Amino acid sequence: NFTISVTTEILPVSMTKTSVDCTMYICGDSTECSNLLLQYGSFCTQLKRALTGIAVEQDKNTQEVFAQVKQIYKTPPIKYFGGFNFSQILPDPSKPSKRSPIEDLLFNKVTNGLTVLPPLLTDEMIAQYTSALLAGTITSGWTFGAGPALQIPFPMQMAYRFNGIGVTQNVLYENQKLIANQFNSAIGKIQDSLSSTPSALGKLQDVVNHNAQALNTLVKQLSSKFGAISSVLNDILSRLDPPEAEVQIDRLITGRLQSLQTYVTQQLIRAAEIRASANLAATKMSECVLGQSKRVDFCGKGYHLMSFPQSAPHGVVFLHVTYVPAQEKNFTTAPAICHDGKAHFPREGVFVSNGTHWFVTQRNFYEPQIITTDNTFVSGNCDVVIGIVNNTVYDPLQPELDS
Amino acid sequence: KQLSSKFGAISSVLNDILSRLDPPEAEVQIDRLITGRLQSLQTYVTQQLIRAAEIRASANLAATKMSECVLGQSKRVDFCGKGYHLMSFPQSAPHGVVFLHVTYVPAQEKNFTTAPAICHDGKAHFPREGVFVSNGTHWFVTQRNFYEPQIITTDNTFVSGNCDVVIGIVNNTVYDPLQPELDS
Amino acid sequence: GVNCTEVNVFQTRAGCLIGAEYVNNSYECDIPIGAGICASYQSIIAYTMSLGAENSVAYSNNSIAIPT
Ligand SMILES: *[C@@H]1O[C@H](CO)[C@@H](O[C@@H]2O[C@H](CO)[C@@H](O)[C@H](O)[C@H]2NC(C)=O)[C@H](O)[C@H]1NC(C)=O
Ligand SMILES: *[C@@H]1O[C@H](CO)[C@@H](O[C@@H]2O[C@H](CO)[C@@H](O)[C@H](O)[C@H]2NC(C)=O)[C@H](O)[C@H]1NC(C)=O
Ligand SMILES: *[C@@H]1O[C@H](CO)[C@@H](O[C@@H]2O[C@H](CO)[C@@H](O)[C@H](O)[C@H]2NC(C)=O)[C@H](O)[C@H]1NC(C)=O
Ligand SMILES: *[C@@H]1O[C@H](CO)[C@@H](O[C@@H]2O[C@H](CO)[C@@H](O)[C@H](O)[C@H]2NC(C)=O)[C@H](O)[C@H]1NC(C)=O
Ligand SMILES: *[C@@H]1O[C@H](CO)[C@@H](O)[C@H](O)[C@H]1NC(C)=O
Ligand SMILES: *[C@@H]1O[C@H](CO)[C@@H](O)[C@H](O)[C@H]1NC(C)=O
Ligand SMILES: *[C@@H]1O[C@H](CO)[C@@H](O)[C@H](O)[C@H]1NC(C)=O
Ligand SMILES: *[C@@H]1O[C@H](CO)[C@@H](O)[C@H](O)[C@H]1NC(C)=O
Ligand SMILES: *[C@@H]1O[C@H](CO)[C@@H](O)[C@H](O)[C@H]1NC(C)=O
Ligand SMILES: *[C@@H]1O[C@H](CO)[C@@H](O)[C@H](O)[C@H]1NC(C)=O
Repeated sequence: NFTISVTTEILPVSMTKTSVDCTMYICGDSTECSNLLLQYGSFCTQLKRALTGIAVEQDKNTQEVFAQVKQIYKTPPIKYFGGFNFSQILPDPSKPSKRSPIEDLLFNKVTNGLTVLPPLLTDEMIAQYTSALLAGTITSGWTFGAGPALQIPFPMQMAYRFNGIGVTQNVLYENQKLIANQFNSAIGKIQDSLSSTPSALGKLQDVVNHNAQALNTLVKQLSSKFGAISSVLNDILSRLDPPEAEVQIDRLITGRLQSLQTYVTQQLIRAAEIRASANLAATKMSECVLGQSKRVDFCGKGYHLMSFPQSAPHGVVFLHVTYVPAQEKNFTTAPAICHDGKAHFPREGVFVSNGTHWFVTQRNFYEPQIITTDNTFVSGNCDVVIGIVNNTVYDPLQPELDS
Repeated sequence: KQLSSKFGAISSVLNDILSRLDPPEAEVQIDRLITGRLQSLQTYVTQQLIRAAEIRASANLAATKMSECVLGQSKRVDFCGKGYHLMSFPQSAPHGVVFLHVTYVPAQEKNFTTAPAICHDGKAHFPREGVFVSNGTHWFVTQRNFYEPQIITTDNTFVSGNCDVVIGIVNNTVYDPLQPELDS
Repeated sequence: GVNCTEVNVFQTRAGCLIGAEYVNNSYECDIPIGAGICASYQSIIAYTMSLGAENSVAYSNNSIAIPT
């Protein structure tokens, strides 16, 4: 017996783009600031160029993770996909933001001179891209990330997914109601569990809190004396005498520029880490969604069947579909079957004997079939295989060549 | 270009300050100049390490694609090229590499009417590797990515179960070659 | 990010846009601005982003498509 479960794996994509007013943050409304700062060469153009490059890289990451298709597919008006309840996943038009209930739950759970830029792709367009991707991986199979989309009925696509993991498709067609009920129960369970557990949104909350704290500590550093006389421009450039005021304001702007350089270096390193995570999420979107990936523990714990992405604030969330077998059963095997002085070997599976009778079965499911010469290929003779057992093999057409 | 910055000093030439002012003030001027130039050099080195880390990540990705799309065939969907994968070649470029992925794009489709199983003689038939495709009157089994139809035979189908458990089954005959073989 | 009530003019959800008229039609993005506004030289116009053609595909219970 097999149990189908859905698991969550959350990956951030992009943080908030930032732009800094350089000479306004250093010191504003002072000609002495200008004639002391423009003689520092270029310690400001470098910072502005690096931060704008970071913003462009965040835009590129947002474009790369979600815009893997050049079409906006629309779901068919039929809501009967074969008994599967695609209502917590496929978006509905009654909501004002055109978002799925899981996206709504995830968005509701997640909660001078420094300027925060807005992203190019707003959340409505990200939700539209995810709706198009769900339409593509429901009604078109996996043959739409490679060429044009093709109509595939959903039970046959799911049978293809079972055929991808070494299990014959017929076990789907004798268990369709059970698979549909298990999938719907798993979807409802994960919908409840995304709200029941409070610490299931670590990465997105940590990245937005890190951005907020790194932006707050700069403004906190704006009001420190840095070993100078004071921390106010109108106090240091009016009460003092310019022979010492020039040195004091040079020390103060040197400290402020050092703090700004530290902030830019921290933002560069965090953006590099976010870029690596976004590349990993793009690989996940290209493999675990647009097709089946046979490698273990990259698209969910267990054998992988499909996955559905959902839009998230400052990132993406994945809902994998995994095939987890259970209900083990002990048996006695043999590497080969001996018959008439020649050995037989299984074509697709393994020779399994419960008691005094032998059967051939597929590898990941118990389906006993009578040993025929259409389930075996002969090779060599019966004196060298270690552990071979004696048993007759059914020939095909026995009662037919003499009738 | 940072050499021509005064850094709050009198000038940006070390020979000029040392040959025009007394050493008590020249010490302060050269100290400010040397700490400014040292800060500039540290900033350049930090930028170089960041860019080198990014280039290291990109070069590891390039070696990944070279080992997994030139030395062999990759079954990962949309990892090398837009479409199904065949093979690829590397070409050398200054300070980089350029691949030429060779892909397989199955355009010009034509849709049909299908069914997951065929019922005959009280038992259900399932396709071994293809899909049951009907063009309206007869039935055929064809490949999953190229429409080359073949007549249904017992040698490319496997039987399991009966006609009642599976849904969506249809009724059609199946060709068994032993019936035209036995009478001859 | 400046509400230009003190300094043709079309107001985006990114600040003020001066010198670019607004067109209700939509085209492919060339120069990104933010909040789903992209401007291109057709004069200079600013339009809502086009995500692509609405290539809807049919679906049934027994319809399959095979390339030839
Ligand atoms: C395989 O396991 C599933 C559940 O893990 C079984 O489905 C349950 O079956 C019992 C009785 O057999 C019912 O009372 C439950 O309502 C079923 N649950 C669901 C969700 O449908 C299934 O019967 C098992 N199949 C085999 C062959 O053991
Ligand atoms: C999917 O499962 C739900 C579980 O009950 C079905 O019922 C919906 O339940 C939610 C929350 O309990 C309500 O907000 C909806 O209004 C319910 N739907 C209806 C039609 O009343 C839901 O019907 C199932 N969907 C399908 C397509 O079977
Ligand atoms: C091992 O399993 C096989 C098949 O499940 C059993 O073979 C059948 O068992 C039933 C139950 O008595 C008999 O009515 C059939 O005649 C058996 N088939 C054949 C071809 O002999 C087999 O009995 C099981 N082994 C044990 C020790 O129980
Ligand atoms: C469906 O395909 C079959 C096989 O290609 C077609 O059957 C053949 O049709 C041609 C054209 O009239 C005849 O010359 C052949 O003798 C037919 N072969 C047979 C009957 O085995 C069939 O016509 C196609 N159906 C439609 C509606 O196009
Ligand atoms: C199978 O046998 C092993 C020992 O050989 C035992 O530990 C295990 O519990 C058995 N499993 C079942 C399902 O009986
Ligand atoms: C039964 O198996 C044993 C061990 O493989 C072998 O020695 C013996 O000849 C076999 N009996 C036959 C083939 O009748
Ligand atoms: C699918 O087939 C039907 C008739 O069988 C036809 O009306 C429809 O246009 C076809 N779909 C496509 C995309 O060609
Ligand atoms: C197939 O034949 C059986 C037995 O005559 C019948 O019950 C069933 O309705 C038939 N199905 C179709 C699709 O004709
Ligand atoms: C700009 O300010 C006016 C008056 O306060 C307000 O009505 C308008 O909505 C503001 N613009 C935006 C884009 O909110
Ligand atoms: C598919 O099956 C459902 C279930 O009854 C039915 O409502 C729908 O009309 C069917 N679709 C077609 C195209 O016949």
